[PDB]
Order: sequence, then C-alpha cells, then structure tokens
Amino acid sequence: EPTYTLYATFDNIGGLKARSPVSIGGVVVGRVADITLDPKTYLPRVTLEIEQRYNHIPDTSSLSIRTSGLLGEQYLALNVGFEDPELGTAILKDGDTIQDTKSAMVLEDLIGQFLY
Amino acid sequence: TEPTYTLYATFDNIGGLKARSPVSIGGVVVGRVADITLDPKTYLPRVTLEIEQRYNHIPDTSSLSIRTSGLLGEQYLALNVGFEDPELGTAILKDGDTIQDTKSAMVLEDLIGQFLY
Amino acid sequence: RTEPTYTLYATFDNIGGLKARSPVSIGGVVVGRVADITLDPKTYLPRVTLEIEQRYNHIPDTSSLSIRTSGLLGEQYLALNVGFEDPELGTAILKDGDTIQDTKSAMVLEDLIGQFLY
Amino acid sequence: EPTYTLYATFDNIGGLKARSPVSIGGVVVGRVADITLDPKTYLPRVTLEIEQRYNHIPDTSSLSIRTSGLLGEQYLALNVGFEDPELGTAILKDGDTIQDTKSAMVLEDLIGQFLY
Amino acid sequence: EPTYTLYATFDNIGGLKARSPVSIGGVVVGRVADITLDPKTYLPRVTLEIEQRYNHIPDTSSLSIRTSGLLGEQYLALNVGFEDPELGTAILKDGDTIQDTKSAMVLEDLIGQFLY
Amino acid sequence: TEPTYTLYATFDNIGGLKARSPVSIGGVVVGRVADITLDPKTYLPRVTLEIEQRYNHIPDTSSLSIRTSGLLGEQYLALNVGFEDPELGTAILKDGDTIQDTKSAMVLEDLIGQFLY
Amino acid sequence: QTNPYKLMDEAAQKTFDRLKNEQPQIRANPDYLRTIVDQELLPYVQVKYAGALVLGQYYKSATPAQREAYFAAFREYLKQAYGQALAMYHGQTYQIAPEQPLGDKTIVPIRVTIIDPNGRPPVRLDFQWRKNSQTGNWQAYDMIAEGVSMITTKQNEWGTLLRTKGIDGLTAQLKSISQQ
Amino acid sequence: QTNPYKLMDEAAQKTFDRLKNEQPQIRANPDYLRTIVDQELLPYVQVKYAGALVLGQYYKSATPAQREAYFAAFREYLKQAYGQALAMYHGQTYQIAPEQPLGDKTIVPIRVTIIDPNGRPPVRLDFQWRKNSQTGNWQAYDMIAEGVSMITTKQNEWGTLLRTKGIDGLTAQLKSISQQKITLE
Repeated sequence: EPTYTLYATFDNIGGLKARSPVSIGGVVVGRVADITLDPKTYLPRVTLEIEQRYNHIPDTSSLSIRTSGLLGEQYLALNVGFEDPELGTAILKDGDTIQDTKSAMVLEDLIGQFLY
Repeated sequence: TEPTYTLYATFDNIGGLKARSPVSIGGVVVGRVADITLDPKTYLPRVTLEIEQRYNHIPDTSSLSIRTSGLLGEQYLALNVGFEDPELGTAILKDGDTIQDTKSAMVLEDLIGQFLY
Repeated sequence: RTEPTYTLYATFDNIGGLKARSPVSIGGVVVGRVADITLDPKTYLPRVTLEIEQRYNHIPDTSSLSIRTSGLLGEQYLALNVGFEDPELGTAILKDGDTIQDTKSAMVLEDLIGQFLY
Repeated sequence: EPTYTLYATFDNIGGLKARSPVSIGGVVVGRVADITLDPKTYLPRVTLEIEQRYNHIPDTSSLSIRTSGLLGEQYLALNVGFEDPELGTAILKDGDTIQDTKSAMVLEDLIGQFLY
Repeated sequence: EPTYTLYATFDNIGGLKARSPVSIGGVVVGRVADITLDPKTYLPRVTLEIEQRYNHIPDTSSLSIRTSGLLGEQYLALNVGFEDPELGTAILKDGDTIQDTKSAMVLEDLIGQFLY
Repeated sequence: TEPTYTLYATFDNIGGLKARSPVSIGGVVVGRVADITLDPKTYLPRVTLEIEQRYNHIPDTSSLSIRTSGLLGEQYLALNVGFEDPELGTAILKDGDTIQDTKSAMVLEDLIGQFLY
Repeated sequence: QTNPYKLMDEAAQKTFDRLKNEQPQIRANPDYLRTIVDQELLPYVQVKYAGALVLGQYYKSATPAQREAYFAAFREYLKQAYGQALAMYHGQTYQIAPEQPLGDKTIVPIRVTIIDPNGRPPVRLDFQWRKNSQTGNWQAYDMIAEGVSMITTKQNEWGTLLRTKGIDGLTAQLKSISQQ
Repeated sequence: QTNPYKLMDEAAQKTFDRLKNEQPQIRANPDYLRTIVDQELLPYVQVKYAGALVLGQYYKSATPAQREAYFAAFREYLKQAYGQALAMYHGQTYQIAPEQPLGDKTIVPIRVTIIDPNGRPPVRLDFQWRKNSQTGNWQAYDMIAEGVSMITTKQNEWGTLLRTKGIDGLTAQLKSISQQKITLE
C-alpha cells in the first residue's frame, strides 16, 4: 500500500481529532497522520498521507473541514480545480505544500452574530 | 425469485450513501444498489444498481434522486416514473443500458450559512 | 383476539414510512391493525388492506384516513376521522367489501424546504 | 389511603397512557383509573381517583393535559378557581363530574398553521 | 458543619424535585431541605438550608428557578441582595424567612403566544 | 509530566465550568485547571490555573473565554493570544500575575428574555 | 391611601380613559405622550428601590453628588423607555383579579388581564405592591410577564462594565441613552 | 449553432444588455417585462419536455383538444410566472465555467455564477442542456439551485388533484393562475 506525504497549515483545527479519513468526491483515499504546533508563531500544522495510485491532480486545489450528519464527527474535505494545458500547472511531487485554506466553524459565534 | 436487471449511473456528489442500500419507487423497496466505485479518467463516482424482473415496463426518460428519511436515519435513492409517447421518446429499459438524467445530492452547513446571514 | 373482524381497502399515493402491522386508532384509543400493503402493476400506485373490530360497526361513509407522526422520533400510525351523518338523506353504511373515499399523504423533511420560498 | 372517584369526558386524549399522575400545583395527589369509548357518540371517557385527605375545594375547577420537560411523558394538570360564599359553589360530592375540556396538541397542525 | 434553615413560599414548583443544590454566583453552597403543601390556601411551601460561613447576605436578596444545559436537570439560583443603610437592613438570622420571589415557566405558553 | 507554572483569573458567572478541564489554545490542549473558589469579601468567583513548562513566551494583551462543546458536551477554557509590539506593550507573563480581560458564560434561559420576546 | 386594590383599580381606569379620550391629540404628535405618562402614572410608583436594586454591592463606597446625578438620569431613562414601550395601542379591554382580603402582610402580589377578540388571545401581566414600613403607604416597583422579569435582566447584564469603567461611566452611558 | 457554450455566452450578453436602462421603466407598468422575457429566453426553451414530464403517467389516454388547450395555458403560465426575481436587479457580474470539449453524448450540464459584494456570498445557479435527436440543436428545459430542483417539486405536489378532479380541472386552475395577480414590481 504505497503512499506519500504532504503538509498543511490551518488556523483553528476545530474538534477534529487525530487519525481521521480524507475524502475526494465521496470516497476515502487517505488518512491524516499527525498534528503539532509551530513553536515560532503559534499556528497549527498537520501532516497528511494519500495513496500514490492517484497522481495527476493539479496544484491549485483547496481544502476544508465539514461535519457529518447534524451530530457526527469531522473529516477533511478536498476539491479538484481546473488544470490549464501545462502552463501554470504541474504535479504535486512529494514535499510541495498546498496553499489555500478554509477554517472550521464554532457555535457561539453564529448566535452572538445573529443578535446584538 | 431473483431475476435481475443491472444498470449503471453516474453522479458528482453522493453524501453518505454507503453500499448495499435499498432503492424505492413510490414507497416500496424493489432491490438495492449493487456496487460503487470511482473513475480514473475524470475523478467522478459510478454506481451499479440492480432491480427485480416483475416490474419491467418503466419508460425511459425517468429520473433518479437521493434523499434522507426521518431525521437521523440512513439515506436512500428515490425513483420517479416517466411517460410514454411515440416519435419523441420510446425505449424500454433493456438489460445493459444506463439511466440518463440525474440530480445532485444535498449537503448541510451550506444553506444554514447561506440564509440567516 | 378470536373476535371476528371485517376488512377494508384504501388507496394512497405516497405512504412515506408505514410498515406492516401498525395500529389504526380512533380518537386516541387503539382498535385494529393493518393487514397488507402492495403496489398495483397497472398504473404504479400503492394500496393497503386493513382490518376493523366488529363491535364498533355504524361508521358513516363520509369519513377519512390520515397518516401521522408519533412524538418526534417515533414511527407512524394510521389515524381515522369519523365524519358527519345526516338523517333522511341517503348516506348508507360501511357494509363489508367497500372502499372509502378520500385520503392524504405522508410528509418527509425535503418537500418542506422546497416549498419554503422556492 | 382513602380516596374517591370522578368522571371526565374530553375530546382528544393524546399519547396519555393509563395510571399516570394527576398533580395540583406541583405535588402529586391523584392517579388515573381507566379509559373507554362511548358506544353512543364515539367520544372518550376517563375515570380518575383523588385522595380524600383534601376536600374543601370548589366545583368550578378546570382540567388540562400537560407535557413534561421537553421529550418526557404526559400528565394531567388541574387548576383551582375561586369560591364565592356558597353561591353556585358547593363541594365536589362523591359522584359528580367536572365541566370543562382542553385537548392536547399535535405536530402537523402547527406546521400547517405556520406554512398554510 | 453548623447549618441553618429558612422558609419560603412560591407559586409553581415546576418540576423541582426535593433535595437539590442552591447556587450563589455559580458555586454550590447548600441543598434544599424539603417541600410540602398548605391546608389553608393550596400553595406549596419549601424549606431550605445554608452553611454558616457565608453569613452577611442582606435581607432583600432574591431567589429564582431555572434549568441548566438544554434539557439536563433544573435547579434554583440565589441572587445576592443590596445593602441598605438608614432603611431596612436586617442580617438574616436563623428562623426567619426570605421575602419576594419569582415563578418558573413552561414552554407551551411561549409556543402558543409565538404563533398567532 | 514536566513542571508547570500557575496564574490567577477572575470572572462573573462560570456556568458549569467545573474543576479539571483543558486550557486549549488554537485547538490543541496545553494544561489543566487547578482550583476554583469564591472570595469571602465582595462575593465573586476566582480561578487558579496552570500552564506547561515548554511554552514560555506570551504577550500580556491576551484574553480568556468560555464556550460549549458540540451542542451538548463539556466546557473548556479557550485562550486567545493577542499580538506583540515593541516599545508599547512589553509585559511578558512571568510568574504570579493575573490576566486582565475576561468574559462570561452563556446559559439558555437568559437568551429568551434578552430578546425574541 | 389604604386598600391597594382601590388605588390599582382607580389609577388603571383613569389612565385608560385619559389615554383613550386624548388619542386624537396623540395622533397629532407622537412626541407628546411622555408628559402624560410622567404626569399621571409616575406620581404613584417608587424610584429609590429601582436604582437601589439595579446598582447593588457598590454602595458602601459611594459619592453623594454622583448618587444624585445617577438617581436623576435614572428617571429620564425610565420615563423614555416606558413611553416608548407604551406605543402598542389598538383597542382592548381590561379585567382585574377577584378580590381577597387579608391585611397582616407587607409584600403582596396581584394580577390584571387585557383582552381583544379580533386579533390575538389575551396575555397576563402582573405587578408587585409593597407596604411601606414608615407610614403604611402601599407602593409598587417591579413588573413581570409570563415568567420574565424587567429588573433581573438589568441586574444580570450591566455587570463588569461598572466593575471597571466606573460609576460615572454608567452615568455618562445613561446620559447618552437619555436620547434615542 | 453547435457548441451550447456560445449560446450561453450570447444569452448572458444580450440579457445584461438593454435591460440596464429599465430603472426608470421598472417603476412603471411591469407588464411589457413579459415581452422582454419572451424575447431571448423563450426561443431556447422546450415546453414539450416540460409538459410531458409534469403531466405524468396520465398520458396513454388523452384527447387532442384538451391537450392543446393545456399546452397553451402552460405556455402563457410559464411566460408570466417566470421573471419576477428580476426585481432584484441592482447589479452583479456573471462568470462561466471552464470550457471542456467532448461532443459525443446528448445530455450535458454546465454551470454559472453571479458575484455581488457587500451583501451575502455568491450563489450556484445551474442548467441542463440536451442535444436534440431530430437534428442536434441543443436546448434547455430544467433548472437547479443548491440541491433543490424546480420541476421535481411540481411533479411531486400536483398529485391526486389530477387523479380525481380531471385534466380539465388543472386547465381551469391554470386559467385562474394565469391572471391570478401582478407582481409588486
């Protein structure tokens, strides 16, 4: 079961534990590895493992966090964008970090926002 | 008895529709999906379903959709029977064809952040 | 339940979440159980056949069925509604082997959002 | 331990079972006896028991059905009115019947009322 | 430890089971002693107790009833009073009784008054 | 584990924040809460907490907060680190100091009266 | 003054009538009911307990002129807010609770009710009458509605604000709220 | 001609055009707006599939006269009751999906988006194009929005009413809803 590794820096992980499945489209194609804190600016950093069998995705993908069904634990959701004919594109090698990001959502913030 | 149709249908997002779940037509169960897999050409899922033989006059331009029951149950597929008329569109679903039109699935969190904002 | 019971037929269009064997209660007290559900290989619509205890036997024909949820997470039970009976005028009585008229349908959390401002 | 009996005819009983508590104010004083149909007009009738230690109460009280907490069982709430000086009052002598109604509430009516 | 008790009337218990903790600003001091009924006006009466270290709460304090979480248990919360020179003062001594109170609430009234 | 170092904080209404809970930052846990008590002088609650030995650099202009977990779970202190800025705000959290700012808890049956009435 | 029910009934009916008859004048200008509110209703209520209850704690430490200005601006705030709340007329009748004598009490609650058939079912307002300990003059201060207060929330919300910014801070805040 | 993408582009262009100067005209009679709706939208919509999809199984038995009457009533109904959210005209730009060629099958979905800052995020409107079997001239019929459909609901609601009251009953209801009211535009 050959795989490979990638790194991502988020903003607030939310209730996401360690060791949880990744999902492209609606299937499972990996599992998150480890999570730690940067000792230079205090932002979280997360390592992820994906299967090498898929290896032609572009370099301008996004990444986000979702919830399951009302009251279900989380899982990293991914997305695939457009690939230009070999212009500003390439192939995720084996140590190139993703760029864009999107945080999670917490409860009290929405309620406080709805009033006041 | 198990005299079965088997058909293929695509999508683009399939929520939490795990395998071996039942499909219903009007409100009764008439079989279950056979298998689920992925594509190595454009990264999109495909679903293979199977049907009994008694019901065997479904008009072609039917429709298929996804929905959930109750509030904390398990999702399932809902069918919708079409119509018949000459010249325009015919074709009885013969073994080995593919249901054409489809609709996408519903996810939460999106609209709850859309409205009430 | 050796007491004999007489049966009736009803036609819906979307039972939603019924099931074999459930109580059809009137007012709020249980009476009879549902017998059999099946589809019609001719126009594709469901149909049900049910039983009724024989002690209660004077229902006017102008009545109705309905489907209903229980609690908020409980299942479903048929709900009857006995209607009006006018003297003199012809209204008859449900002798065995008839099929009552109108009905309603189930309700699943999907059509509601749809009918919500489109 | 000594008790006595009363009769009440409602309109729609709701999910009320049998042998449920009848409470005044906030304490328990009665338990319900039996339920049956009226083979003359098809309306429900229910017999209730009151512990006889209490007596001097008017004959113009009211009775209603109540839900418990959020997703709990149901019970029978009472309401004690006033009492004029023996002018249309009297005491609930063993064998009388209260004269008011107040049925329960079901879900679909509210939704239909709110969405028309 | 040396405790001392007090008496208070009400209007609706509202599901307040006997033996439950009081709270003053978020912390638990003492429990409630017992509940009973009146044989002259048909109203409930509640006796409670308090630990002796705290012993300077001015008289004109307040009590209230509420529920924690979203559907867990429910308790009663105290509200510390306003100290009064010149006017009425009175440190609460054993065998007295707290004064003005407040009553609980049921959801059905709100649900009914919200949809007209 | 490794040594720690402690701090003090005031409040106004701690809801249900009992003893022993994580003092997470950003999303990772870094220590527990020590002791809660009341002040027999003006009747207000006070809390003493501890922080691990490894992280030894926090600007003072920080804040604490309380929030709920999921929709029916536990309660954990949530820290919020401000920013660093030379010349102006220089107070480094050494030992035996008290964070200035703070917030309150949130209990259901007060919202209903706050609005929607 | 003697039996509080007398004062309640008389003041309530006089206020309702004085509202109803001069309502065309209210339609003439909406910035006018405040003077009538302060003319008829206010002389019957009490002030000191309101501020005394909402303040709390910080009273052993107190400044005379500061307390004076606070008690001042408090009544302007109260009259403005209550007059703004008044604007809900459409037409509805009133009824009182059944009388019940007693006597040997100091704190006594009563009830009222208002009803209008074509529109919405009735509601249930309350009050809190208090017997004075100096001359027996009964008096009210609070108000309650279906399980919600109007002093408890003001005691529970304006918290740390006072603890930090200062009493004069709350005074300036109120003075700002004096205009809305 | 062939690529539906070009048709979508020209449609978006001509819709954004000329409709802009209606700000003094919108507050007037909102009646001729039906004509502008008819202008570019109608010549690329297929009423036939709409009808044959909503009418349901009750089609093995039908008469020509009532059929044509229902088709005409449905024409005028969809003419009126489409175009009313246009009152939201305040200005918001449009964007299309990345091109991708194929041209071997018949049914094809595309996409589109609208952008308007200072007030809610963008939305996700879609469409459904179909290659005709009589020649190949593509045309549309359906409309989707964040999961909810816009033709499945009509197939699911107007149920037993047809089963009992009769097709003529639906024709009468549509005659009523044809001049039911005028929008508040």
